[PDB]
Amino acid sequence: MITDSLAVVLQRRDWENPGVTQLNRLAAHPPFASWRNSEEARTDRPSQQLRSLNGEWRFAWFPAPEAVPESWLECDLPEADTVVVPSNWQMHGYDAPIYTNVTYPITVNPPFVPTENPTGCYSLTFNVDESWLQEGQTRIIFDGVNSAFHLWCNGRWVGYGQDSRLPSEFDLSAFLRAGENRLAVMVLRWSDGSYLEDQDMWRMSGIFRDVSLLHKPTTQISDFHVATRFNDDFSRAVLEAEVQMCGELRDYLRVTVSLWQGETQVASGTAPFGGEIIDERGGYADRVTLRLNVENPKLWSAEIPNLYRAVVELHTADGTLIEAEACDVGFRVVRIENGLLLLNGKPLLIRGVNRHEHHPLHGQVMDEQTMVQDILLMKQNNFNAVRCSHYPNHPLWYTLCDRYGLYVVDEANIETHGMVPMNRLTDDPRWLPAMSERVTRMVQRDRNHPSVIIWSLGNESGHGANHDALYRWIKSVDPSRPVQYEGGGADTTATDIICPMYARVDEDQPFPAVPKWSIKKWLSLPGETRPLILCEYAHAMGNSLGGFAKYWQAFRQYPRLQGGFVWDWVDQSLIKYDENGNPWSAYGGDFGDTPNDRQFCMNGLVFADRTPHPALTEAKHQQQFFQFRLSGQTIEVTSEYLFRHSDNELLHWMVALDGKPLASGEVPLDVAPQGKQLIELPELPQPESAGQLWLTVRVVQPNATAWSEAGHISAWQQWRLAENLSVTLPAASHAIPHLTTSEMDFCIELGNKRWQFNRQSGFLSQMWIGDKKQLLTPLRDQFTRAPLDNDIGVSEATRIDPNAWVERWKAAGHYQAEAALLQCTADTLADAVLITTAHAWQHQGKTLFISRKTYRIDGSGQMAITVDVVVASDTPHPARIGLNCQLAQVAERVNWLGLGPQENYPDRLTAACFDRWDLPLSDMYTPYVFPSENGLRCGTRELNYGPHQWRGDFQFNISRYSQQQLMETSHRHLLHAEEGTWLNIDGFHMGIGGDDSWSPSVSAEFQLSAGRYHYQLVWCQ
Amino acid sequence: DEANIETHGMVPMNRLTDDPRWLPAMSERVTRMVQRDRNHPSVIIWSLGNESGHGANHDALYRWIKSVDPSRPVQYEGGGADTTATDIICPMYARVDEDQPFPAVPKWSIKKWLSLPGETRPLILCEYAHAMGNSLGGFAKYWQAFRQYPRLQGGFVWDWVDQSLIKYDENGNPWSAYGGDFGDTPNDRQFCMNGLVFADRTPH
Amino acid sequence: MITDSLAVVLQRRDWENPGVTQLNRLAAHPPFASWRNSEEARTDRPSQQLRSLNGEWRFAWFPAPEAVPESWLECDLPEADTVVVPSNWQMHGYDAPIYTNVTYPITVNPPFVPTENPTGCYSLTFNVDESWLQEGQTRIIFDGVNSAFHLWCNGRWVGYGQDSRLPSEFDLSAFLRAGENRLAVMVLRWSDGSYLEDQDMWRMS
Ligand SMILES: OC[C@H]1O[C@@H](SCCc2ccccc2)[C@H](O)[C@@H](O)[C@H]1O
Ligand SMILES: OC[C@H]1O[C@@H](SCCc2ccccc2)[C@H](O)[C@@H](O)[C@H]1O
Ligand SMILES: [Mg+2]
Ligand SMILES: [Mg+2]
Ligand SMILES: [Mg+2]
Ligand SMILES: [Mg+2]
Ligand code: NA
Ligand code: NA
Ligand code: NA
Ligand code: NA
Repeated sequence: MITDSLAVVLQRRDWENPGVTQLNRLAAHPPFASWRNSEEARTDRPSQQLRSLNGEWRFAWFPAPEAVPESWLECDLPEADTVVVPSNWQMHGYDAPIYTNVTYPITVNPPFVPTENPTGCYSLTFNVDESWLQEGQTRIIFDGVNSAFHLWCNGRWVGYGQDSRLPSEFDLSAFLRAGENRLAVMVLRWSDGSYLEDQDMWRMSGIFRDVSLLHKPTTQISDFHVATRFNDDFSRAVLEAEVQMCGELRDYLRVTVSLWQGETQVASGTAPFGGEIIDERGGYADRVTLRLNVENPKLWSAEIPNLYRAVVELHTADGTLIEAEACDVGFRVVRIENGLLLLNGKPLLIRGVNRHEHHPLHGQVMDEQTMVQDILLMKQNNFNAVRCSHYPNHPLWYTLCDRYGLYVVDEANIETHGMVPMNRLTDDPRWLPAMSERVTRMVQRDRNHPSVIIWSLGNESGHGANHDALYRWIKSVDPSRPVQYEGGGADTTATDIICPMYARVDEDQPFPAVPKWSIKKWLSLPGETRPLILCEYAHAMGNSLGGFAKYWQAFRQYPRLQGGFVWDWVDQSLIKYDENGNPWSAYGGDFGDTPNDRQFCMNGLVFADRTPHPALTEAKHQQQFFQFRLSGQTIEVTSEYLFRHSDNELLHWMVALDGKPLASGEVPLDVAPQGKQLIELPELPQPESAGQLWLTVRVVQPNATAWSEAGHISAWQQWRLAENLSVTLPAASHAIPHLTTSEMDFCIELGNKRWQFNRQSGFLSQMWIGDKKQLLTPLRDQFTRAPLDNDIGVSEATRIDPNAWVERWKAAGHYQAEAALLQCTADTLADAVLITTAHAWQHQGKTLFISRKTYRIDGSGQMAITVDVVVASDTPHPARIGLNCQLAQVAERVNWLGLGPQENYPDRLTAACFDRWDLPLSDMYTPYVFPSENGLRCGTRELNYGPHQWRGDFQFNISRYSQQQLMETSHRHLLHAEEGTWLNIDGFHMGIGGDDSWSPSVSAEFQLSAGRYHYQLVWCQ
Repeated sequence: DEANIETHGMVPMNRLTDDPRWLPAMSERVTRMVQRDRNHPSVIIWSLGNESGHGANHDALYRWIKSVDPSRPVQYEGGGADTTATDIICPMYARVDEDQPFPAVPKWSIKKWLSLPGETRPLILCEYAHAMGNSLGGFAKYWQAFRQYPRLQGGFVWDWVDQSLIKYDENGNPWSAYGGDFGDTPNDRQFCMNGLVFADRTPH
Repeated sequence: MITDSLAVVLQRRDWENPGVTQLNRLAAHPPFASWRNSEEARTDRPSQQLRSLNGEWRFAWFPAPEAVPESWLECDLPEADTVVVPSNWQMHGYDAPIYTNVTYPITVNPPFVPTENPTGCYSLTFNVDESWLQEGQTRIIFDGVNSAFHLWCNGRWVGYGQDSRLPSEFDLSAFLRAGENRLAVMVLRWSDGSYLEDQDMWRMS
């Protein structure tokens, strides 16, 4: 067999030819199991005709396709290892995974790939029983192979495939023999299809989804479509089922479509083959259309995922079953009328998130347990929609979104971000066959899923004529779903929905030829009528989602702003091992990949092991389905559910005075969809004790659901009630602190306590309790923070981005400005000691900051610090204005009265509640993989740590890591706990931003721009 | 200018053109025509082909042409001459006053067709007045209607020249042959000769 | 050259695969003449860089692609006649032209064509001056070939084409040698493209 050899098969070079995307590959279709029993098809029991080939395969790695020896087609190589399939081979140490965002990981010369094309040679030896070979068709299904592959069965060449994210099927019935069979798969890392697969993710390769064998009869169901059509009030539905057969037509062949609600049968129909006349030549003799009438169907939504079970039986006229197929059916209609995306007649508000298929140990191989873990965490955090970014997912994902209830945007595997210009391939008709396959085979696979409500043409591919053609193709074959597409400025003719990426709420971004308007402006542009759903917004890179409440204020206010998809769900960090076998989270660059985009792979709301970032609580609160308004004693509760009554909800309210509770109660919620309920509170307590009174309400789900435990909190809100200002005089103690002045220091002693102020630096250098020194570093002003990912942007040491906040802070010298003592005085009062200092921060003769402090140690041992800071108006605005010190104490728990429990920032504090919080010190540090400023708690009135107590109204963070160490360390596993405890206490702190992470995104009301700042602290014990 | 797509023989007529596995083959035939001929001023209308039913591949290729070349209308007859893949209602052999109510692809009369509810496009007959032999009776009825109605903008007579071939009998005398005269079987006999002129371009 | 042989090129059977409509064919474009003088381009005088290959070619008819001998790729067959190109071979008495309106002239089984697929083997021997080979690109333009064809230049496989009514262009600059060149074109009567070419006319090739 010369034509089966590697020298002949590889000479054509099908992976460098966009005109050849497949050879001998079967047609795309919904997932089949080929049940030969209709009751087994109804109850979804596993079919004996669908056989999984997952498990241990033989694997050999090669640097090029030409390096594979000819003997591999007949027998296993001696150097072949045994790997588990599905896997990526970069996760088993054969070459390195590459992380790159925009730049292609190969030389851009389409359609050519490098000759150094890493090649994975898979082989499997397996037995086929002889009953499969006597009759029928046996196909092999590769659910996903990255990137391209040739297939051999028993040394004979079967076919070729591309499009890594959709299933490739090949007929093997002329290739298999009885008994022992060998199956050789040669997987290439790069192909012509890699130019269409430039998604921002780790570039891996291999057989990364399931491999299976399917045995079908000779006359078989080749395709089936379900479509639901409704009347005006959704009380009568028509399930239109279109079944296609292949094989030889017989007049005794029948098709029965039965519809089941659990165990009871709702509708049924039967028909012989032969469609209606559609043109001059007749109709389809090999197709049927069955129309089933359903009276009062239970409608599918993400709130209530009502599913039916449709069973399609191919059988003869006397009644013997040939084949059964089945799919879950949800009755739902998605349409855009009058500029609004409607589901079942109601306007959606998309609480969405982008989700890559990522596992930190297995790369891009997804199992069911991680998918179920993601869906539960999404619904417990008030998400109702997922965008498949940016490729079709594993087929089980759509089934689980049908079952639990999530809207799905299904997206074609087309991204050519790296091209210059971005539409170089998508405006070329020579690439229209390759692009069409990626769209048409997605729609043919996934059109029956009720959770898929929107088709997407891909991501970031410019706007070419191939998008307009593929837009119109989908609208022809599937009118039941809108089509969206972002590229070319988000409002082209190839989209039903304006879908911008990272457009801001109020700020325009006038880029040439693709401007990102503000989303409020974008709706009102002349001639613009479509709804706006952000396909990516609120870039969650590290310590981010500042200003997330501004989006959700705008989403609720404007009807045609129907929400969006947060970028993104999970960090794409991988696991490496250092030297002791200790795992650590790796990002781009850590595998020797070059060039790479470093930490832009980690943008998740959860870590790669699915533990939450603190920004997930902010997303949960802003996306909550109950809105609250307080007016006196009355709470109105507005439901934002569209379809369900609040039948698993009770409102729990509490009133507390500076953290200690005074009154509480529980009210059951009975609120209609989009309705209101007035909750009259009782006569709330009116304590004459000083302090702010706080009302907190919570919506608790008493019963467990499919996706939540009992007692799940789904919504909350807090308000300030009446305040009593403290007019009580301090207790006049009779002791007096004693001031001692040397030429080195001022020394103030009172009882066992002692304070020392260095007269050359001007700072409080040491404090004593008895004979224990309390400080390791003096109490100094701090105007900087360890920069966030939003502060850094796309700036690195080679390419400075001069607009980024960290580059403006470095160029202004904020990180290296030195304090210069201007004056220092110490005075004894009638009841206190008064220390007054003044410092200037200068960089190259330019005074950046001036801080004037006042230390007042009274007879009670309290030290009242008042700080007045002047900031030069021409320097960039400082990241913080506050104090830091390194305490000598390492206590185990941190106690504070303020906003919490989780870390919060001035533009990310709406989810935090004011209460008395008590956490261990390890919970006060957020372990971001790229270390930065973290752990801040805002709105704090009291902080307790060890013997110390601080009072005022301040922001703090408290950790074992200095801001200097967090700035200079690239990974969190390289952080070492310092001696003692670093405390930062800020009067004022800049917002964190997070509209995007590559331009300055901190809005002007969260910048420290006032020029003069004042704050007060009381240090005591 | 008309793309080289006709699948008249298929049952049903859109069996290939509603199949996305044939969309790469159909797109090449359309996109390479437009890339060759878009600079000619005499080309005023693109045509997606002839007699291929109406599938989703026509709608995609319609929208492709409107994107790359907005300067020319696109017409397409298949699927009943008034589908979403045509800018112009272009029926084949629709009569002036008589309806032909075929199931799912009716040929209305051209006066009725313009006035159907929601219909706004112009009507240009892509084939009319079939000139097979001694024919073109009632040709004046079309041209009375073309001049009377503004949205009836004429049409294309089928067709210009007879497709007869030359054979030689026994003395070397040439004679005009039609379908069947070469041993071809099955064939459609004299339906190849529909011209207004003979094959040597002398007039009927 | 095993991969240039007829046993390897024809084993793929590109004419029964609607996913393969061309191999190594250049992009479509408006008609070019490549004038090296702008006044000659303005007055539409004939370009010396556009060379017609019309004229007398060698032709051999075969009932099937499998019946073509391997020696045809290197030298002319002894039974080869001399035909004028452009022509249809049914007008020269090699098989019959078929007239059919609606019914396909083959069995309707897409994308498969009959194994009795009449095959016309064209060949041309021609001289290229060395100035074309020193610099630049030399392409061959087939303005129309009914129905599908494989192309060889000097025994090396160049490419494949379908769509009988539009031009097929192939880069030959890595295939031509100085002096005498041979160009072998194997034209098939039926292909997968014939299912898209069911116009009411004489079916020729
Ligand atoms: O999937 C869409 C993507 O868009 C790009 S914008 C390009 C800005 C950029 C370029 C190069 C390196 C880093 C950022 C974002 O960086 C990604 O995080 C993701 O949102
Ligand atoms: O190019 C479009 C063609 O349409 C067909 S209709 C089909 C009627 C028919 C069928 C079979 C044999 C004869 C006539 C005409 O016969 C042709 O002359 C030409 O107008
Ligand atoms: Mg290819
Ligand atoms: Mg991208
Ligand atoms: Mg082909
Ligand atoms: Mg016809
Ligand atoms: Na809204
Ligand atoms: Na990213
Ligand atoms: Na008129
Ligand atoms: Na005719």
